[PDB]
Amino acid sequence: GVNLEAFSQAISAIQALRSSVSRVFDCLKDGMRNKETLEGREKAFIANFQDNLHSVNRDLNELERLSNLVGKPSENHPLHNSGLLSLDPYSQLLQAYKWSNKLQYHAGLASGLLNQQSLKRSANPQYVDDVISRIDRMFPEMSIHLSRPNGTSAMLLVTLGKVLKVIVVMRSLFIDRTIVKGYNTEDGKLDIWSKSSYQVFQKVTDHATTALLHYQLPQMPDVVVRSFMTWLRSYIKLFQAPCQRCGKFLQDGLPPTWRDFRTLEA
Amino acid sequence: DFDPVQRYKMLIPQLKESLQTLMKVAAQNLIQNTNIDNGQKSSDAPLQRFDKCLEEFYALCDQLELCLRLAHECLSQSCDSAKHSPTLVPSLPYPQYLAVIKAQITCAKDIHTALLDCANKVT
Amino acid sequence: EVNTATLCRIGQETVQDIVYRTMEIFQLLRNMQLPNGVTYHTGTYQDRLTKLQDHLRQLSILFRKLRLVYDKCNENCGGMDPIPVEQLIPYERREIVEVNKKLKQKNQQLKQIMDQLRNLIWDINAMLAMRN
Amino acid sequence: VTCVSQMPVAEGKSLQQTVELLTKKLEMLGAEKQGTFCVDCETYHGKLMYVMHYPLSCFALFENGPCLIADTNFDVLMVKLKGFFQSAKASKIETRGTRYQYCDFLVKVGTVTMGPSARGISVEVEYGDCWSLLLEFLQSFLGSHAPGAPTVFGNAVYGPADTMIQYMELFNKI
Amino acid sequence: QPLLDAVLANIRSPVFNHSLYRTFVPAMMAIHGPPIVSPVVCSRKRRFEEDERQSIPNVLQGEVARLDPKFLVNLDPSHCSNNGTVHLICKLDDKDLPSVPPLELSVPADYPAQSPMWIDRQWQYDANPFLQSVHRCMTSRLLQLPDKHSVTALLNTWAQSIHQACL
Repeated sequence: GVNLEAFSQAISAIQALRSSVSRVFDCLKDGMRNKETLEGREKAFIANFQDNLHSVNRDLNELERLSNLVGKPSENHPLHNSGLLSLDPYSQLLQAYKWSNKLQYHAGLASGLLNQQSLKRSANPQYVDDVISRIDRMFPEMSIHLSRPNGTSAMLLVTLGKVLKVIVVMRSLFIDRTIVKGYNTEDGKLDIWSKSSYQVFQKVTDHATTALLHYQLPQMPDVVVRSFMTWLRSYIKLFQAPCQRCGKFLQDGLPPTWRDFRTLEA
Repeated sequence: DFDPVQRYKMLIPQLKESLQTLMKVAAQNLIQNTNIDNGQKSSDAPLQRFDKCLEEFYALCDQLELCLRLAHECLSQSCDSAKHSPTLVPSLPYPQYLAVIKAQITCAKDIHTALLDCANKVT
Repeated sequence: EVNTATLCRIGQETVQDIVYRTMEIFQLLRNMQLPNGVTYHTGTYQDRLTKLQDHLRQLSILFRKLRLVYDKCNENCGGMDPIPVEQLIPYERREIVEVNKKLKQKNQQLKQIMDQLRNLIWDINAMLAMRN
Repeated sequence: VTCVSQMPVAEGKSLQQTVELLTKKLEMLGAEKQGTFCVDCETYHGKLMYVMHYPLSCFALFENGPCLIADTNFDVLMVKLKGFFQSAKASKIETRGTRYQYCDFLVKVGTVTMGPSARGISVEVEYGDCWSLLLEFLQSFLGSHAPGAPTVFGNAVYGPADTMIQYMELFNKI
Repeated sequence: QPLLDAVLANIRSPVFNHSLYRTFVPAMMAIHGPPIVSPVVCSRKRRFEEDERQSIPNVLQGEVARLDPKFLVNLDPSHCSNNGTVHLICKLDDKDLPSVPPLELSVPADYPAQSPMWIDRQWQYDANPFLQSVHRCMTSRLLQLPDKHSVTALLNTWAQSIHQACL
């Protein structure tokens, strides 16, 4: 429901229109303080009209208009007002909603800025792994599956849009030893280790290994595998290469910083 | 029964035209005042009050602001209800929903009291 | 039984743990959704409630120990109180050194033992490479 | 996978001279030697006699042609139904050329089949849409040419033989 | 759209900018009631006394404060007080071999010039053959310096030429 942001923007716009009206009528209530060469400050008056032209910005709200026109009479809210009149203590529900949203955003910002850790070091479960894999499989166009043909370690494969499927061996976490193979795969009777490529997919595997060694966290493997899955899914397009042309080399793929760009650019 | 979007759509052109009219009458009052003060009397005609113009402008502005704020509040209420409760109303048993809301309120109050005792122990 | 340098190191580790526990309590508060959301009615709810209760009790004990070690460091100012070597930073022990040498020798022996063990482990991994 | 291919019919100097100039430009681009997968273009027809080869050849009768069997099976089917088909007598031409794999991109120069023809430049994609690098290379490779636009980007999964039949359709061009 | 107020403000030529007061402020103070929008006292003297009056232009001061401590600058006979503002009498007191102090008299801080002037060089350079080679190298380097600067560029080039032309 991003229309709330649009309505807040419209409120800010109309408040700015009122403020600009007040400001221009106040400026008209004063003359040239000290010009001594030309009363060019009257041009600021015209500039004030530009702020009044910002009223047309409120007309932009007509594009954001038609945000809500439905039934759903306030979404299951009325309990005491439209219900038991004696049930007056209702608003506690809305208070709790606001409290929870505030706590959520507060803790989110706190965790986001707490990246500057201060802990030096630490000095003085296959079912869980399969469950984490299945939970990560919950994203669209990211059909993954595992079989564990050899060993107690995890053998996971991912196929997003093309025949560029990737295999990643895990040890219940921090899945290292990545191998991407475009257009064949599981030869013999299980996953293979051919690692054949077109001198570019091998580079992609190198990038994946670099990320795995880079996105390795000291604990909490959930966030680790989540960042891993997002980093891999970011390859769904492979069609744009900023900071250079589209043919800087054999192929231009390296989104390590949440944005794809031309390869060989570190 | 008018809608917030409908009232906004019918108020915006009234607001614009009232702004135009008040600015025109303000310019007329200004040129009349200057002609009577700076130069000789030429605008031998009574002007307007000029106060009702911007007064009603600000009135319609306040009306628009508060109705848009009410609409925003309604959307926020719907969003928070959908987030804190599943969409089920006559489907869900109403007394069960009331009990679930009461338990949610009690749980939030307990979390708040725990954090408050934590802060007090920090003191 | 002075253990003063170890006490200062323990205080540093304790404030580091306080910071890490602050990070942890924030990371566990951010994922505290509505009670009757889907299924976490009271089980995981009360579970994390008790978890944060233990968190705050441990943090209070840690603050107690921090106050105690700070008071101990303050009262430790006995003899050579000024000690201006802070701004003047530069620009028997035999028995302890011998015990350290013997410990390092035993550590080198155990290191060779671990080297043999990991060689055998790599060999076993090689065998498994031959597996079907 | 099935990448575009066109034939810029140049003139002025010569056909062989234009071919040599294109080959020199490709070598300057860094075209590595990758053999000569000379792809013929024979006609007997609404079937066809496509002998283009990509280590396997086939003729596309219609519906882009199944032609999923090996070349020996297709030739045996042709010799068996000698006359039982409606496609022996038309002009049997054969185009040739060399194939160079610059870097994960093979380029083939289909020369004059019967002698009157152009030198079709055929490229091969890796995975395949996917015209960003394609166009970036085509503009840096030739001038106002290489339009391509085959029966691609419609989604039946990277069909090469349909493109080959489209290229062989240039017989009536001269 | 409301260009009427614009043409009216254009009309507002006469000096009596007080009719607009009676025209606008009644309703303004009526509907808006901040008679004291800034009751904080505002009384500060703009210019009482602010001047260095005791040194050269501090621009060269802030420049020379950055240079390496191996450069020791002193004060020559008083002929570069304010306008010239610079008598770069420097010694390269460091682990490298010493030499003759440079002159390097730059110009007012506008910098339509540089420092090197080399007055006392005539006898300081031609006497010693090695120092003559040093001077040749320093001149060749300065000529290749596009628009050298007051202290940093000149002294840096001089030091690098002195410790490169050793051979």
